Amino acid sequence: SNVPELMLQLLQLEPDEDQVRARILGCLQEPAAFGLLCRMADQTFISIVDWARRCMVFKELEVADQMTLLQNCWSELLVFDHIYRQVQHGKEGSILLVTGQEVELTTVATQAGSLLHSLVLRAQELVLQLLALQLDRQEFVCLKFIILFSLDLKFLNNHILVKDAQEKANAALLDYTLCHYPHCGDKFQQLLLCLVEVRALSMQAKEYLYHKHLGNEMPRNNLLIEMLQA
Amino acid sequence: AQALAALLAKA
Repeated sequence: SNVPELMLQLLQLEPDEDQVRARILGCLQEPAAFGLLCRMADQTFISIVDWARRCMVFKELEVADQMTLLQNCWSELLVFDHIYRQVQHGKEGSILLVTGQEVELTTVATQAGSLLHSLVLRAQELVLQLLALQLDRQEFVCLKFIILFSLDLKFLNNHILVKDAQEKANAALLDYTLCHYPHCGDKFQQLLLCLVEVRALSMQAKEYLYHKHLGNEMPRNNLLIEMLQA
Repeated sequence: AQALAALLAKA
């Protein structure tokens, strides 16, 4: 059936998962597990950026605006990435990591601390929710874009260019949504809700890292910590 | 930023 342009293009702008696992997995080789995961996160964050750099209207923007956009949505993109991977993982007993690993919820239930434990379960509630709505790649992809440009226009230099990117994305989703998912429920508005949820997790996730930081647990050259401070 | 300014489009 008829798919919006923005969704088609954006779908070509997506990298190979195996390539990601390849890229992320190889970059690792150079407590113990903790440090690895921090590095794995940082790496998925960089990969999340090359996605941005190679992005459409985002690249045509000034560097001053690119910085600020990412500085505002880096956390949501990450969490959302972790989230969608579970939409494809399907399971409810364990979480799937960008590497390829599997971690049972029983394992984090006993090992993780109050906060992470908490956050991880909250993230999974959002995974069931998005599964019910039947989230697909076309929307998934469209949604990431939307998260990238979800900022107040009073914070950018290139005013108009962004306002066009935002309205473009929302109308694209509404189209694809009312069109292909003609079942009952307003998926366009419903999905938008899942996104404000993501934004809530993002903040909690930032509070965790910050906790780790204060406690001097995070790696030294950690990228995430570099974003947390701004 | 560093990892963003220097790392974004510098390479």
